[PDB]
Amino acid sequence: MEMEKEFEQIDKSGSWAAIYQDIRHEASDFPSRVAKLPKNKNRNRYRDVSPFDHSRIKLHQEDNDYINASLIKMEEAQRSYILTQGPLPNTVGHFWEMVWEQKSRGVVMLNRVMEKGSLKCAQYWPQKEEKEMIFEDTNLKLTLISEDIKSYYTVRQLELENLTTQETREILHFHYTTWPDFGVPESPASFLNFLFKVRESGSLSPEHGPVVVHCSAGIGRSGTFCLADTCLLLMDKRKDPSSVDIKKVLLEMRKFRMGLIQTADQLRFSYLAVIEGAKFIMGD
Repeated sequence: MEMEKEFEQIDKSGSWAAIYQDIRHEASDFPSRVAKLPKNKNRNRYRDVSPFDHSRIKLHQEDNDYINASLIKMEEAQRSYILTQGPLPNTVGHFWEMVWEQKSRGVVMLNRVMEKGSLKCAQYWPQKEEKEMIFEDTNLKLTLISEDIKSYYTVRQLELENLTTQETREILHFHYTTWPDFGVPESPASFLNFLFKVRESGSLSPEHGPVVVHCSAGIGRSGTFCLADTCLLLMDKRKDPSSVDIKKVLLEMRKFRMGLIQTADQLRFSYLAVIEGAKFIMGD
């Protein structure tokens, strides 16, 4: 069924909450035993958001290999993503260790450091060229190279140095700065423009490690970003683009991380973004 008609049907009948609860009921349940170990309690932002054991990213250290992060591997679309929580004061060094070890080119951030008057993640990158950051627990140095501030997003060039080997790499930071404190955006236009800027940089392409994408918990806004990207790519690749089923793609993604898409409003917004984005993919 052409999702544009499915959309109008759900909208006229006002059944978004019913559709969304069906997804919640059918979603995979896999163990998350490592996340729940007592030694990892201060590595998790939220008690009810954890990576599954089978898909979690492991840090390359013998001490404690745990980070709240998951590998989402989309086989037909030939895309992979790492979805993670916003870093905590005690996990900023782990976060950049993961970026280094997984050979990522881009980091996608979908929240502000403060929202609703409370801290949603640590200030984990430097704000001034001449004030670099050193993460002593993981032996990394991070420098701000340049910053381009636009009306709806900011893009930063960063240098990450492995102090053990003195290798350096360029990381791109894509920061969507205008998601509202409550609800979802009224139009998907600026979010789609942002997605296309990430694509254009190479950060989603197979010559690099998976992009790292986060919000506060790494499931809601972050889920919307990867769901929209994968659905638009499948519409490009297939003979019959109307065969792409957004609910089926979301359930596939939920085999790899729990809770992706947090509200019925985020589900509607995901449909809207794919419908409006397709009017470029197809040929317009």
